[PDB]
Amino acid sequence: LNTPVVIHATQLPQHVSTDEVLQFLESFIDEKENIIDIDTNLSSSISQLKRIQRDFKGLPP
Amino acid sequence: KQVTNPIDEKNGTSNCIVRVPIALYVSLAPMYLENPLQGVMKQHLNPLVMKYNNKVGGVVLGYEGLKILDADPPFGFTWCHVNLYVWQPQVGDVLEGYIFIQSASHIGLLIHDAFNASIKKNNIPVDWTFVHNDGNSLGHWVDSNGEPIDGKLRFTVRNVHTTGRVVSVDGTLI
Repeated sequence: LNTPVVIHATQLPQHVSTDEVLQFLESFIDEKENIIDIDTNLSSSISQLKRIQRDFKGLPP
Repeated sequence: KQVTNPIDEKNGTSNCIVRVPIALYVSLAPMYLENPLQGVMKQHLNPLVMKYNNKVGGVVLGYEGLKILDADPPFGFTWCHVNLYVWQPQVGDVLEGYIFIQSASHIGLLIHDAFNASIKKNNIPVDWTFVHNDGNSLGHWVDSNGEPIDGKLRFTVRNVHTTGRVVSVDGTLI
């Protein structure tokens, strides 16, 4: 690769609720699974996240 | 490092997903000029999604709100801003996982059905018995009293193994 990218926190990390993660994934998968696509093994990563979203949709309250 | 994960509520589980805004200086490709947004995501996408990262010490579940606009009055580089969501389990955390592959000496779990969790024999109850079956192999670990291992297991993180491929959690049922 050779050119690293610099990352700066603009905010301190925030813990998100189980209901936020659940809405984030819906929106993130749907966006990234949308045509006008990019497979590049993201196809399998998404498959994984779908597995994660299901787990959460089952978590209590 | 640690924004400590709060163990809470009625689940006794320690929430590990954190939202993290970050601004980055990316090496845009020539191919993506006039459309850097789609470019930066080939710096973000597969690159990071579902793959552990050290600067934010956690799995990057996905990003939200990519704003390349971090530049606005040729051109190799560019500033952009995004919010990452990160699975950030840390030592000591109390997680929960489904039973994947069990075998005498080392039970295996899948947290949220997608992250590799395993507890060594050492860390197993010791009053838990491992019986072999119609496999020879259908071995399946039943506890003292005698119900075959539940399905979803409680356990405390003892170590998070970051290393090339899938991150792996090393837990203990103390």
